Amino acid sequence: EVETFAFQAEIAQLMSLIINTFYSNKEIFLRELISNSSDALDKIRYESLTDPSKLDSGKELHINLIPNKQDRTLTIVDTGIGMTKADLINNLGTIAKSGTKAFMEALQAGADISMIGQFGVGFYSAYLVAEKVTVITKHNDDEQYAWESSAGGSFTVRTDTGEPMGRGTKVILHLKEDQTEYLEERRIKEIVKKHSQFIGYPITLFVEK
Ligand SMILES: Cc1noc(-c2ccccc2)c1CO
Repeated sequence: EVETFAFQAEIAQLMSLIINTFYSNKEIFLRELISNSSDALDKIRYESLTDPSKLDSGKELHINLIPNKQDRTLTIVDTGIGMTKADLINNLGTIAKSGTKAFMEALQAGADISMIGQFGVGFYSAYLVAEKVTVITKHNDDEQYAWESSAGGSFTVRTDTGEPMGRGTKVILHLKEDQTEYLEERRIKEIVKKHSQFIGYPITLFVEK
């Protein structure tokens, strides 16, 4: 059973701007998602300092980068706090609405897309390189859910029946046909070494066989 929701008008405009604006420095998407993963690991680690049982779903705190040339997907996995159903449908957008509005005003005030993280909506930079994004997420207080959007103004949410994650978030980028350089090992290493050198968790790049 799948539920289809419309994006809030502000987020829907930001997504259509990110897809249709010809911006060359597309590599910043990886920094934004790695930074989001780092935040999510901070929250579960902090919660566990007063409640060690919060880690029963998984003690490891890491970020995995998994390119797949055959599927043309780049997957960013983290074992962070994860996201609830309410997060995917309401709470993340409600927190963002002000940053999304402010980000559009800044884009006319001399700012470029690369400052998207300063407004808390960096996740949507995924659509610089991806035609479709799938998010698998698992929060200690909720079930495993699958979020998906190809932009176009709507997204879907469903209960995920696949491989249980335990805890964390998996972002699956279905890359555009002209953005396959981000499936290359030496390219990913360059972006990590240039944009995410100071992340307080291990970032493991999975090499394809
Ligand atoms: C802000 C914001 N608004 O929505 C999200 C989000 C992230 C993952 C899946 C679905 C929505 C964010 C995170 O930056």
